[PDB]
Amino acid sequence: MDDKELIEYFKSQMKEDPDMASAVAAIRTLLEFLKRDKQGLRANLTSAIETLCGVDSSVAVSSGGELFLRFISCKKIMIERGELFLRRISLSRNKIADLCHTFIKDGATILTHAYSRVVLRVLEAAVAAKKRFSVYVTESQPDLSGKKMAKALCHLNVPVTVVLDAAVGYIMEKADLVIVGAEGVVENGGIINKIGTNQMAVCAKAQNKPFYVVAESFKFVRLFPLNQQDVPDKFKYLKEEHPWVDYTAPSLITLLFTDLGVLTPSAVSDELIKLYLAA
Amino acid sequence: MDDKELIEYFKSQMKEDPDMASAVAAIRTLLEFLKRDKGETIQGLRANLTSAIETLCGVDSSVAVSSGGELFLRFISKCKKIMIERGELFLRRISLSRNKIADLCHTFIKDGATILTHAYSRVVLRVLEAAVAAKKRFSVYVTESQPDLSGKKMAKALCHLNVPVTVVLDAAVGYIMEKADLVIVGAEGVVENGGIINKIGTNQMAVCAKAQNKPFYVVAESFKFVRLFPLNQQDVPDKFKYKALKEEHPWVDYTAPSLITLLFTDLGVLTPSAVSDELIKLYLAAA
Amino acid sequence: MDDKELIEYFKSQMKEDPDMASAVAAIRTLLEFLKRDKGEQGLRANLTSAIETLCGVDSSVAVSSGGELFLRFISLAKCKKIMIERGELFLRRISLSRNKIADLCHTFIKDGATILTHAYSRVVLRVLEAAVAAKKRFSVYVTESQPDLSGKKMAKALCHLNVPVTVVLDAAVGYIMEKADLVIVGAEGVVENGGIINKIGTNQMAVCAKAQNKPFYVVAESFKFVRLFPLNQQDVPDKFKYLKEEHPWVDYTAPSLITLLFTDLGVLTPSAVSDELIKLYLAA
Amino acid sequence: MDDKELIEYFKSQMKEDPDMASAVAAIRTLLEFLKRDKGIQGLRANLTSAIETLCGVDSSVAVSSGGELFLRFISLYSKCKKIMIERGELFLRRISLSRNKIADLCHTFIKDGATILTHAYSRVVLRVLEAAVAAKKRFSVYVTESQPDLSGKKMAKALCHLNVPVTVVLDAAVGYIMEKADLVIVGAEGVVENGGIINKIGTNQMAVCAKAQNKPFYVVAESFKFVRLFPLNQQDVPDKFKYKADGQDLKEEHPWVDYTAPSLITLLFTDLGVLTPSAVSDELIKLYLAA
Ligand SMILES: [Cl-]
Repeated sequence: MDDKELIEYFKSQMKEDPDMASAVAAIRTLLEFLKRDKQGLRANLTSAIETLCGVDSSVAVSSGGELFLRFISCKKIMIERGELFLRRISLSRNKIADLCHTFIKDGATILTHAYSRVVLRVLEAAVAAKKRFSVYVTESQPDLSGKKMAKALCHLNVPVTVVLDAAVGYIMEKADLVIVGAEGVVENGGIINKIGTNQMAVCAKAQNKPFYVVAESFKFVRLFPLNQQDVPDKFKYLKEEHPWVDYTAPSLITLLFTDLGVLTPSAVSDELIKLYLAA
Repeated sequence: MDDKELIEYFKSQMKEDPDMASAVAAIRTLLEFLKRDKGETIQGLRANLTSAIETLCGVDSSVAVSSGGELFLRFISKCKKIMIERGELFLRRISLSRNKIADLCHTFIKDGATILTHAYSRVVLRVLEAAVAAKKRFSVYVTESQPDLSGKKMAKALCHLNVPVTVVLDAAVGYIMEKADLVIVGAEGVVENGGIINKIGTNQMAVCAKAQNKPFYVVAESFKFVRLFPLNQQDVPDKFKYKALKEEHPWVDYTAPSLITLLFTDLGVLTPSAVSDELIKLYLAAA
Repeated sequence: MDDKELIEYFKSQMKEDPDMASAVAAIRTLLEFLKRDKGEQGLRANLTSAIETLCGVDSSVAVSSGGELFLRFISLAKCKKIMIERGELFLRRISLSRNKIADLCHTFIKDGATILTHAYSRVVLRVLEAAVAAKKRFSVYVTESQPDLSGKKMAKALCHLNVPVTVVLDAAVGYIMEKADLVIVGAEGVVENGGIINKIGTNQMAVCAKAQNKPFYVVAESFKFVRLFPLNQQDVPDKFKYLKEEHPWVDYTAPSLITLLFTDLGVLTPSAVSDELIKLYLAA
Repeated sequence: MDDKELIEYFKSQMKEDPDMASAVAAIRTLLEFLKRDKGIQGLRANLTSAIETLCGVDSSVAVSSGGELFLRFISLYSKCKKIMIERGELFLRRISLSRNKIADLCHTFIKDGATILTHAYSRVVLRVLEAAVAAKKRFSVYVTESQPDLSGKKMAKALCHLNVPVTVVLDAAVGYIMEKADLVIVGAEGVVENGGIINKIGTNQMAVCAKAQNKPFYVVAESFKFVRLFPLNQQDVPDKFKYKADGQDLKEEHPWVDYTAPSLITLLFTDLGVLTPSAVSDELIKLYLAA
């Protein structure tokens, strides 16, 4: 392969299935790349392509890519362990759905932000459990991905209501819990997500509503932010500011439903070590 | 409805369905008895004559029949009463228990895991069903469980879900333990200290799993939470046991909380030590 | 003799005399094999071990350890065929083992004790008799021991001595353990690390006795010391062990689950067996 | 030794040393009774039992829990060789260590400059606060006078004689005063299986008010006070523990103790360690089985 063929197999892998995590698409592309040819001679040939996939700022593409590489270790066994990794990361969503939909009381009113493939999967699991619940979702500027989310939920016949980003503090009082996804989960158990998440978390804590995060383990990223500035620019981009993500501290999170299990923010560091040192 | 009717009604509830739990069949019978108790009159006597029947049903040594029965009468605080509204709301909820537990627990059965269980358990059965429905691949070892051999019945039920299963002697438990990844067991009752009262042979299976670091999981409904705190076997009421050249034949033994890893309930996953807080909330439900 | 006779002789040793250990019954048929066998040389040494395996009819571990020990200590030498006199010697010595043991044990069974046992054991019966008839009052608990219910058989034997005895289900060992003072058990075989192979169910009884701090004592003859070094159930040879069903006749109990072993060689803690075993196998 | 003797020996022990836990005074006289008892083994048993209950003439849960635990730990020609007395003294030697272990564990949680609120008189809380002055910590106390025996006042002097600032307040001013406190430290007459506690009437009220203002509620108590009860409400505390203790119009209400559920308690400081209410059931099993 090469640059032309990478930014392809990848970019279209996502077209054939827009339900697929940005990260999985990429890992899928690498695994494909290893299925190319003519030792460490190739090991550098790969690293040179994750950066290439820097054609998508996603924290996940970065961290998942790193994890995929670390999992690998003539070069057959590498295309094997890599397949055993892909097959594994694509089981995360079912796991997160099983684990989390259980925390949704029947008759609950849930508040979410923007669009999340995993959250959606969680709510589907809940209807499949015969749970009756309502949903409020932010419209989420500037791409209005919350309206997208509302549409998807409407098709699963879930009563959903779209409110303005500015109305979270206002609507909070009538919600029982908050469930949002993540772009990445940092070392301290906090999360990086679509701009607006932080405010929702702050507002939920003020009224004592549990704040749940659902995200795959491959989004575990090696960063320890102390505030909004410690979040690398590459992941978020005196008259106008436009960050796509913001950071939400562990103190503002109740639990994180991950494929590694249900976790408190502080328990994340232990899991993140076991994850990166897998084998 | 009189005593004759009750015992008949209760027995035909399980009749029309062997897969029903004893406490649920018993709770439904209190609901009918309640309904068919217009002959009564004072809101007090309904609640009073209703206690008289629990005992009648007590003709089922089962622990759950007591706790389910007690919990039922509790969830219910003139001649015209809305108690029945609560009694049906109560029935409506304990009927979701077994299933909440199955989709709560199956997620924890890893692929290729070998599971060890004891005798026959309706809850454990629903759990495994959810696991094959989840497309998971596992195998099972189950004690034949003397003296009624319910383990063999359990095994056949599993065989009909196409789950690979092997029946082994109650004595082969410590032997087979090394080839199991985890242990899943049901319960006749969940005690205040997070421990459990179950079919004889459970205690030693737990001790054995403990010595090999094998996780030990209990899956049980909340109506099985009972107001007892035993320190050893002797502390278990005979009403539930049937015991302590002679012979002894206790039908149940006691498993301490130090021997249980997690309990999977309709109230969520619990560690043994957290059972006491949930039992409180559960018994003071009405408030 | 010939295969036929061999087995027929063996089976008719324990049948008319169950009192006798399989191992001992095996060397007896072996003395006769040898005796009744005339006309050789190495032929003898080979035809004799090539039929000792035949006595495998008894998947019993003792037949194997016994046969070897017996064979090893008579081979030291048709005048050389006076191995027979060593065989009578050996068979004469091993027939004192039960007794040295029942003696090394009268001290540990204290007046008023409650003993928990598993299945049937001739050596255990002996020890308790040498204790009761020896002015001691105790009561016993024994597992019925599926599948041949040999536990009930043991019970009856204990009743005949008017010792109070209660039979419980194998499933009730962890239930009855709190009311036991100690457990005494026999062994089909003592392995090189001080552990033991015994009737299925023995293992879990030891694990429970240990969690409740109850001393676990094994009572067995030195001719049961076998050359095997298992670390788990999987290491025990199938040859001794025998919708699916698994029916292992015996299981292994690691040495850390054993307090003391009483043998004709003296009372031993599990970590002493290995050295004894060798100091035993290597005897002139 | 007959009943009159027991009682006098028991009250002497308490007059001898007023800082001695009531339960400690009790097992001591049980030990003395066991030493004199000139009566077979079975006798000795119900004898050292049909007196422990006689000591029950101090309707305190502790005296009951202590005795029970003592008989348990002590229990097991043969006659005389009773190694019971030896075990007895050993048990006695360990429980007398407890109070200090609590002092050490707890004072660590008293932030310098903190205002602590207490209820009635508690010997262990007194020891905890001494362990605090010793650690060079500066704090101030607020304590309820505690009707009807006004034991809170006596607590205030003890503290005054230790030089710690202390203010006495009416039992009715706890909700009012809560505002000024940083935390609540109260003792216990008994710790029940669910982690809750039985203590001087007025305790529950303080814990409920503490929780409402998110003030940490700490309990300091020796493990011989772990009792086998699982109360669900006030009516569940046996009457022998709340009455005779220390027409139309009725003062018919003079309970000496009340119950404080596990959800109103933050931490229990024990010789067995710093435990959260849920962890109590496992320690109570270990305590009662250890033997
Ligand atoms: Cl998906």
